[PDB]
Amino acid sequence: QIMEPHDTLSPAQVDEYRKNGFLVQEHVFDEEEIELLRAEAAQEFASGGERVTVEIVRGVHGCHLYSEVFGRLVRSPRLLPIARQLLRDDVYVHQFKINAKRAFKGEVWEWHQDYTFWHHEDGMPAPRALSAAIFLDEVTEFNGPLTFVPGGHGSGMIDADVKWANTLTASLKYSLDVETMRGLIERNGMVAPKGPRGSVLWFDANIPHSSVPNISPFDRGLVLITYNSVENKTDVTRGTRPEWLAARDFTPLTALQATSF
Ligand SMILES: [Cl-]
Repeated sequence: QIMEPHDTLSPAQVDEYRKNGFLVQEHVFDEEEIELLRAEAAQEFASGGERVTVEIVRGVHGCHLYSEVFGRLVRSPRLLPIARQLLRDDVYVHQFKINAKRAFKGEVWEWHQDYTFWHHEDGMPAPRALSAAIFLDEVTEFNGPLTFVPGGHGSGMIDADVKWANTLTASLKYSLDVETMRGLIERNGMVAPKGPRGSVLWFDANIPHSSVPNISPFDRGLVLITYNSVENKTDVTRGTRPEWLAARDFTPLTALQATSF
């Protein structure tokens, strides 16, 4: 039994990722694969307990530690080789979350950089990390797409006002002020990457992003896997969050092979 040989990004794709801070690959996973992930996401929403965020289940953290399916997903030959390529290291999962934005539902998600949280909360020493967002549904203009400042990762951590942090909370602990964002957006603009179901959106730990409610009759499910460089492992002595928000096992991930079961 055979896995398709590892596909990595072209130089042009790598260059685009480093310049813009994000990159979409369309149609990575097929409809049947996505349906398996959707069904498992529903199970995690139902069984997640303290790991679930509710408005009314909004999201769940840490599923790769509790779900065999999601544990295998993070080792997928469609994902792991590219994470290794972009971070130029062995990698592990720092954080796993599923963000469901149901038809005609959702709230405004304030501008933020993930790295600000991971640095201050978890002791991540540098922004040598990224997220892979798997599109469980087509992402459009109207179902609350992740919206970015292209190139906005390239001036490092932007000063935020501090208020366990959680980027799925209503009020973010570290949000970006109007003056800071104005300047960044005036220089760089805004982009909401679109794509079909089964696409993967790769984005930098330090890219500013935000989103709006879903005004479509269609759901917008995202599965977000945050890969971190093993060299860039967090300082567990500075971190206090549970394992399902910030991983403590820095064992390098290996790729899934094709077996008889
Ligand atoms: Cl976080």
